[PDB]
Amino acid sequence: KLKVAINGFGRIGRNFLRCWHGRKDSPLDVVVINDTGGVKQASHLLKYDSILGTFDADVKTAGDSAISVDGKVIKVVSDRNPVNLPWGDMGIDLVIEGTGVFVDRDGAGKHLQAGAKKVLITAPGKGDIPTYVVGVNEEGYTHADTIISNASCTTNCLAPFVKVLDQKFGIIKGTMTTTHSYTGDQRLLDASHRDLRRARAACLNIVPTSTGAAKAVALVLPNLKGKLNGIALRVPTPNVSVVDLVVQVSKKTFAEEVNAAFRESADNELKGILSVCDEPLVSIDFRCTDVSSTIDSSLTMVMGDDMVKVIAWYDNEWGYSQRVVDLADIVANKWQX
Amino acid sequence: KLKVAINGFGRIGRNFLRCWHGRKDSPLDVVVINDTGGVKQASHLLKYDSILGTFDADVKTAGDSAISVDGKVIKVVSDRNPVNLPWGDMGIDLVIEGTGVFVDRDGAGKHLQAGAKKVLITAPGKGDIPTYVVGVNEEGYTHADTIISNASCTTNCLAPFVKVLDQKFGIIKGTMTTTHSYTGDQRLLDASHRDLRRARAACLNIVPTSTGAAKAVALVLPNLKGKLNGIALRVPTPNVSVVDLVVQVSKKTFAEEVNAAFRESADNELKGILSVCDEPLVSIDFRCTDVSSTIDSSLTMVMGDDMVKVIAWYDNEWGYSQRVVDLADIVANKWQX
Amino acid sequence: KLKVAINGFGRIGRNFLRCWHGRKDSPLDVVVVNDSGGVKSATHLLKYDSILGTFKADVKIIDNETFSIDGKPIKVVSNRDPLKLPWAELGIDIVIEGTGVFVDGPGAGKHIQAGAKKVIITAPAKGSDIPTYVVGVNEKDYGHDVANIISNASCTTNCLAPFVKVLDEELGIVKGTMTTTHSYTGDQRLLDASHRDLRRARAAALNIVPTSTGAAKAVSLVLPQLKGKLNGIALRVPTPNVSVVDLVVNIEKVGVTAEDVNNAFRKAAAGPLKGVLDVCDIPLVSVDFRCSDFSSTIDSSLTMVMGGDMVKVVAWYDNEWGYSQRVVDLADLVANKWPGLEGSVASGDPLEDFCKDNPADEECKLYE
Amino acid sequence: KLKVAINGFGRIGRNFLRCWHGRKDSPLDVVVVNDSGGVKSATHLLKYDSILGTFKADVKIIDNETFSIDGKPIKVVSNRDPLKLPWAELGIDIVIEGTGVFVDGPGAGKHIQAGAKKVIITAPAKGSDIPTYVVGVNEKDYGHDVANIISNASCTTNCLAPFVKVLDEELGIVKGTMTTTHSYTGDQRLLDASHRDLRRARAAALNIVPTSTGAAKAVSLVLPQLKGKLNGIALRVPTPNVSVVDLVVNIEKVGVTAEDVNNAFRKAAAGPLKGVLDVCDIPLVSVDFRCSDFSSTIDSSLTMVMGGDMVKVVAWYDNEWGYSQRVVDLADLVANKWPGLEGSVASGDPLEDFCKDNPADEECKLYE
Amino acid sequence: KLKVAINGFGRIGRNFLRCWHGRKDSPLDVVVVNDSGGVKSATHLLKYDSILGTFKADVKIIDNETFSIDGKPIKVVSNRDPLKLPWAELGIDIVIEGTGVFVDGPGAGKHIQAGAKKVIITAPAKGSDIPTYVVGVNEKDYGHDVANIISNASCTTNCLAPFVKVLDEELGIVKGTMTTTHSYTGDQRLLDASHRDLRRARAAALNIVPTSTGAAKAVSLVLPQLKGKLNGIALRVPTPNVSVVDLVVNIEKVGVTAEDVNNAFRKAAAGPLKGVLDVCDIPLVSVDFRCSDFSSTIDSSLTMVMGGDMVKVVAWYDNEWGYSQRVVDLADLVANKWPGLEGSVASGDPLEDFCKDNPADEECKLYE
Ligand SMILES: NC(=O)c1ccc[n+]([C@@H]2O[C@H](COP(=O)([O-])OP(=O)(O)OC[C@H]3O[C@@H](n4cnc5c(N)ncnc54)[C@H](O)[C@@H]3O)[C@@H](O)[C@H]2O)c1
Ligand SMILES: NC(=O)c1ccc[n+]([C@@H]2O[C@H](COP(=O)([O-])OP(=O)(O)OC[C@H]3O[C@@H](n4cnc5c(N)ncnc54)[C@H](O)[C@@H]3O)[C@@H](O)[C@H]2O)c1
Ligand SMILES: NC(=O)c1ccc[n+]([C@@H]2O[C@H](COP(=O)([O-])OP(=O)(O)OC[C@H]3O[C@@H](n4cnc5c(N)ncnc54)[C@H](O)[C@@H]3O)[C@@H](O)[C@H]2O)c1
Ligand SMILES: NC(=O)c1ccc[n+]([C@@H]2O[C@H](COP(=O)([O-])OP(=O)(O)OC[C@H]3O[C@@H](n4cnc5c(N)ncnc54)[C@H](O)[C@@H]3O)[C@@H](O)[C@H]2O)c1
Ligand SMILES: NC(=O)c1ccc[n+]([C@@H]2O[C@H](COP(=O)([O-])OP(=O)(O)OC[C@H]3O[C@@H](n4cnc5c(N)ncnc54)[C@H](O)[C@@H]3O)[C@@H](O)[C@H]2O)c1
Repeated sequence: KLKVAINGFGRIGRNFLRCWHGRKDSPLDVVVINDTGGVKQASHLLKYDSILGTFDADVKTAGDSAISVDGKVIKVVSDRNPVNLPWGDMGIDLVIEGTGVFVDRDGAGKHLQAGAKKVLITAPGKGDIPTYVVGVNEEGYTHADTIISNASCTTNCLAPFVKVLDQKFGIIKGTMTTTHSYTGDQRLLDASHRDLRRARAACLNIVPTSTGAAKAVALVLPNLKGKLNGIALRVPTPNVSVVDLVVQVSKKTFAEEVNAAFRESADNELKGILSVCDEPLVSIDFRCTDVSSTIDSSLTMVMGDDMVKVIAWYDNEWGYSQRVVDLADIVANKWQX
Repeated sequence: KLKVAINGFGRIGRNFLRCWHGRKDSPLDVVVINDTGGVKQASHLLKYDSILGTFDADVKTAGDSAISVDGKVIKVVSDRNPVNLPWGDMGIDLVIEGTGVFVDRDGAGKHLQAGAKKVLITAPGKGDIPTYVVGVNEEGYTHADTIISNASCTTNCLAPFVKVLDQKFGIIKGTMTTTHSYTGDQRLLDASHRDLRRARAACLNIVPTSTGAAKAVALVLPNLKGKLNGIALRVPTPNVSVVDLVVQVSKKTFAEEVNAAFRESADNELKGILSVCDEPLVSIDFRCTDVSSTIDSSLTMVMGDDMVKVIAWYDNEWGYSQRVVDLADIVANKWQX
Repeated sequence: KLKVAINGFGRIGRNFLRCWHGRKDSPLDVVVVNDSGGVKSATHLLKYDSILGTFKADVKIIDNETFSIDGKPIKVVSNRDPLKLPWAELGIDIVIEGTGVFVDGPGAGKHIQAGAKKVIITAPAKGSDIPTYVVGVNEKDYGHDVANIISNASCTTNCLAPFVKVLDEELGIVKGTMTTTHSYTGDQRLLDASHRDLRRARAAALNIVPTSTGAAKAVSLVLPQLKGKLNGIALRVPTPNVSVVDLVVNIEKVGVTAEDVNNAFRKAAAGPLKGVLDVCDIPLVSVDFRCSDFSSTIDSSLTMVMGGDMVKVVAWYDNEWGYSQRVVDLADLVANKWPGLEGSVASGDPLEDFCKDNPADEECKLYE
Repeated sequence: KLKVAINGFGRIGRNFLRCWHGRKDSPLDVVVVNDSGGVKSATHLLKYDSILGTFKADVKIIDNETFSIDGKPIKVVSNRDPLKLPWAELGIDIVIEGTGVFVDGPGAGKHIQAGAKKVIITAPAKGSDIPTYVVGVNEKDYGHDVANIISNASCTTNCLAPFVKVLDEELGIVKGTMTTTHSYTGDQRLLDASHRDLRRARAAALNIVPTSTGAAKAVSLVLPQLKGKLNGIALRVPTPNVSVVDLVVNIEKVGVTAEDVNNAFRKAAAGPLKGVLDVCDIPLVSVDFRCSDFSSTIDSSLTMVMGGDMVKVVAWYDNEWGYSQRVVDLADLVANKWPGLEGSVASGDPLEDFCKDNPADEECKLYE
Repeated sequence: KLKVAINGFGRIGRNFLRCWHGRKDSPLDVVVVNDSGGVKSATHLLKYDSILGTFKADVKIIDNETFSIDGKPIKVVSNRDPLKLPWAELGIDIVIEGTGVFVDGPGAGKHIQAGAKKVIITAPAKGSDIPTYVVGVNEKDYGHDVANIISNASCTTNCLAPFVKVLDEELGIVKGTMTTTHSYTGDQRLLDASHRDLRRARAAALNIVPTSTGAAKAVSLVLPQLKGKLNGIALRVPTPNVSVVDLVVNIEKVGVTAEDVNNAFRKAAAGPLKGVLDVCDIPLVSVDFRCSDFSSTIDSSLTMVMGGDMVKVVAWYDNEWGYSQRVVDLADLVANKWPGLEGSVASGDPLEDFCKDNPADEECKLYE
């Protein structure tokens, strides 16, 4: 019921789309996308996926802009100018970019004045960016605040429980890093780009980096700043990615003690947010998995009850979208205006 | 002169070979191998590599068992049983557990029993093993010791500098983890195996595990024991791998101080052994670089100057045997018998 | 309904089991798994797949030995010798060969000796008598309880089946040549290391391998109508499960277009090769044919009429899961006509029909 | 020698330089490359290759734009326009298309407008005007005053050409087709993001590329005899760099063994194409073919005949080396000829030069 | 109406024009030529033909470069360089070649890079990849967006192909030869002078200039169905403007007579080559075919057959006029296949025009 538009039909697009359809009783009148992508092309890109295979559903871009999916048409156009986008044509409620270029506040506006009302981007935006994610800062969502974004999946991944950890045990300091999947952030081969690594081919390598996550932690958190920081590794995955972390925690303990804490934390608040297991598993074993990540409690070893290595997958794509839907839902629900 | 022999002519073999060949001026009289691998196959193995490419060196299997590497014949037969393995044919100087299967103390000796004197297991030995390696125990090694081992390339990689780091700084606690490749250590496809992970095909996954490196530190580092340990990640690479390390340390400083410390470490010890830089280059860019490991001096961010995330590369294949070749000549040196 | 083991955990049998469990009313009474790894190792892959992922339901690991797939009690075992397979004990009916090695008749037959009834393997014919067997082409021929030692050849082979029956029957080929995108195969090793021969002796993980394959022979060993007329080479490629073949062929019928053949395919897809043969018409990529159901699937486009008689044509197929379906298919294909009959209702005053039991009668003294 | 540069900067240009550099006796004066990234991005990338790794030399980046190789001081311009490219500003005659987008003579003309004289294309440029070129095949056809704006076809093309020319003219094809192991290439969207098509969009990391190329037609673009008789898509597949092909075709020859072709190849290898292409007999795999000095490298075994006509011929190549190895030679054949022309002294064609200058001579126009 | 173009005012030019202007509703026209003629001359040069005489409409000489064709304002330029051709500078789409010097796509893409889409030469160029084109022969075979610049081979051929492309097609030639007359053209020498060539150097004014031409094979260059099946002789005879080809052909059609084939040609004229091929009945000679828009002009009676097998066929054709009538219409198929005809093709399903505009980044068609 919430007229949200999707500029930049990024992988999250079909993801959220498949999510939107995978989600039940949509609070979201998302009848509109936007991307240079070909109407049918996008449809196939929706109708078929390297990750999920084909879309087990109906794909038939109604006319051109609209796309008949399970009867539900959905608009989309091939444009890059925000103000060109027909946000007004439906009087769009929320901005959803995927170009990965609207880290700004302005395009959001350049989307807003074109007929949009709310604003969230997947990646942690740069600037006056309202950090928002489930369990952590999503509660701050009111209708006055409109021009926000989302944290990274990576960010979203660690987000709640690490705080809950600092809540449950207190964290002196902490250092994390992902096994991130390769993305559009890297040209398939080492072609010119800002970051030579991000430029680098690395389709068979790792990306030593540090996403805004290692700082967006501070962003999403009230106090958990600086002391808690690591780096990022976009690594040879096409799929759901894992993320490492060792924490220097306050409370003295052993692992499962905190993993039980993780366990007891898993149900109540991390319901559909995170998970934790110990069956010896690997990457693919969590494709399209609802929650943001599972934890290998066994391999979350501890050193001297402060230094605590931790394990964490994350559905870089889908659970992100899941969370993105969740955040969207949180905004979709309690829709003051 | 070091009439050394190998059984189970594993990748390290050609590595060692292409090392030994490349390692000109060899007191190492390796003229004898054994493997289930075919006689001429072993050549093609060396003669055609997925890592170093096809060997840029004339190859010949001579008669048959002997293999004229650029002319230097080297015997090799096909067998598994140590007592069958006739090391006595040349009264072998040293055995090298290329098999990967006779991690035992006996079979090692059984090689000596079947005609040899000394043993260095390719892998972290099974328990009663005096492990020796550059930086840590190569000096502590005496030729009097016979059945020894080189621990994992990973181990071979990590040990010295981080030990020297502790020597430089004093490490309260430490947590490392490799970005290990995928290797014969794991099943190629979704096969059976001891551990579920390696049993998984996983060539497009990552293995959450822990190598003996996480403990062989204590096996080799007198002070550095127990407090200094993490896990292992065998990750989607066919090649040279990287590795993380966070360390709760004593010395209140920042990485750059430790960087120069790690810089001078190459200028003192890692010279030809390990490496470090900050030119952001991907794992491949570290291929066959004889300095067995590299460090991103930059991304080793500092947390309270005690918790210290650090980066680390390593030529899991080439630099490994190199270091083993190093110790091999160190065994050629002081070769008391 | 008919006793079904797992002779070593065949990854093919895995999905085939996944097929079977995903199947509707398969008379294949899956009962036990000879996975040399116990209930633990023999359920982990049955619960999580490489290309499928985690199973939909749960194969609960009941006892240290013997489990269920969602309330479907299924045993496990751990052995490598057929003679050491307590199968008569379990009244086992059909060889469910996961060891992928006993392409021999006898060792396979030993399972029949172990109490099985009819052989089934993912096996190209080591010998000859073993009926090169596929649905769609050489299935109706299967003699009820006749020549129990049967199996199916390589994926590619049974993949080849429909069209290598269709094109000819619809066009008539003098000769021809295929080649398929062959996923890396577990039996072939991961890296450059010890190997039977040189070919698979490398890391096709990042490399690629063609090689000879009896398929062309096999499918001719299936269909002599082009015996010794076809060749080509599968292409080992870094794919988990990608398997789609081309085909170049000098044909006889005039250099007609492809659509006809594709409408022939349409008709053939309509025809008996329904469900195991698809006419692909939406431009799609390798993975898209994930978990697919068709031993053959041909894109409209790549169907090419080079010189009229010379004609190029792709064909897609899930090397494993489709085969697994096919594997599930051929079993059912037998399971229907299986020995559930009226148990020798015929009658003959032939003392042969009497001494058939008491063959040791110089009275009868069987011909031999 | 002759001022050489590279419009845009493709992977090729890196290794090309890395060749031009390795390249020993360059009559080619490479001084600048249109890398839209500065001296940094142009030094780093080209220094370390996905395959060749960090180069064995110096990447000194001079003047935040220039860059020297142990003493090869070379500028790096940065502009997505052809007109602001120092060709006249730097006497550049021979240039290199790196964008791949300037399949038009206009863009090259714009370079010519920018003072260029000669440019190549990292593709078969869709401007049919400029005859393509490929060494060992039609490089001899390259003379002077012919397509100052110069073209060459695709590596894929630029690989099969000689022997497919040779073998037919040694054996005689009526028609036939080919595929290859083409690689995942940045021209494809490494993950599934629109490219006006699905194919290159789909994640090449896990699929083959179902797509027709121009090689199957750019073939005759240098060998007229091959007019139209070739078709059928090559295959871009999950390879780092490897690009190996096999083509089966009919025959008009007597149908000799699959042996006395590699013989002819050995002949073609030895006589006309020594070092140009290659042929091997050790069964080798993808990566081993690495920095191969041969647009064509071929096995003898996989060669196979069935009824004389059908002849599959294994072949390999690398885009980079190949395309380099060609342009490694191209500009020379340009350099040694067009700059420093020094034409003949035969009065029988003296005026023909003036006719080659002005064909509307007082008497040159012939056959209308 | 399209921004058609013509290289220079070649002796074919005004013919084309005066016939194009004579043409009723051509969607095609040039607004400017380029040659050092001077319009007032050029007009006269166009206006009062030595054969067609004065045009039946006065072209105002607006000025030395511009003019208005009886109200149709069209320009000319004066230059010999194909580079600085104000083509896009007047939005030129597709050009006609007049010099005849451009046997090369090289000289053509010049005009393309001058701002043109495609070009045509009224001559068999030496660009194999360029297919000539002729009505009833290769028009539908022609495809826009393929082989951008093309030409048409000799009017002779342009006249030749018509009948043979049915003649053998109904009759079936074994291997027959052609023989044609030829009117003195400027390429020859009127009063014996020195072309590098000997033949086209004597005083054509009187002596027959018997000269060979690829015509008898350039036919195959678009009619390979008779590749090598023909080689003949052209005969440059003292005619103002006129030509006729008498081709004898051994025919597998026993001794079929001619009139029947001529009736088939009567059919063929009444068939494919409407307005193109004519089959006549009247004793008629050089002028008696003047300015007929037919290309192939044949008299059945003047045709005949020697041995049933071999049979000769007289076929008339102007050099200039007919060429025009043919090429003028031949130009149309390009407009009939005009790129989108500039209308109604790209309803955002492409998103590719911008991808054509943003050539690289949104790597839609990054062919590789
Ligand atoms: N998973 C994470 O936590 C993570 C990691 C990296 C980046 N990010 C950010 O989050 C997003 C990752 O998911 P995604 O699916 O959106 O990424 P993506 O790689 O799909 O983003 C690119 C998409 O934007 C579209 N696009 C680009 N320019 C466009 C234009 N001018 N007009 C219209 N469409 C255009 C492309 O067609 C494509 O669909 C990106 O926006 C990225 O910046 C977050
Ligand atoms: N380079 C590294 O990363 C690293 C790290 C630690 C240890 N190692 C040692 O090297 C191995 C990894 O490289 P690899 O290629 O040798 O791996 P691997 O585990 O496949 O080694 C087995 C090799 O030896 C042969 N072999 C094994 N058992 C044999 C037997 N009984 N008789 C004859 N031949 C036998 C095999 O054919 C194969 O070539 C490990 O198994 C370990 O022993 C290497
Ligand atoms: N999967 C396909 O598409 C396909 C197609 C044609 C042929 N094949 C061949 O047939 C085999 C079965 O196919 P798959 O999909 O099941 O892969 P797979 O991994 O299951 O085949 C290997 C299996 O054989 C078992 N095996 C071999 N020797 C054994 C022994 N002594 N004891 C116990 N188990 C033993 C292994 O446990 C393993 O489970 C394959 O290994 C392959 O070689 C497979
Ligand atoms: N590399 C080879 O040997 C080879 C062989 C045959 C064909 N090709 C194909 O041709 C294309 C180019 O060759 P490549 O492999 O090096 O690919 P590539 O992607 O490296 O080439 C394109 C490069 O040109 C640059 N570029 C694009 N437009 C530009 C502009 N206007 N100004 C300046 N720079 C610009 C891009 O940033 C990029 O670095 C690719 O699509 C490739 O697949 C390459
Ligand atoms: N007129 C015919 O009967 C006939 C027959 C066959 C072919 N053609 C075509 O026409 C060519 C010559 O015959 P024609 O009818 O055009 O007579 P023509 O002699 O007039 O053709 C050459 C004309 O092109 C111009 N020319 C030469 N070089 C030029 C340059 N760089 N720039 C601009 N103009 C240039 C000359 O002014 C000349 O008028 C032939 O080579 C062929 O291409 C004509």
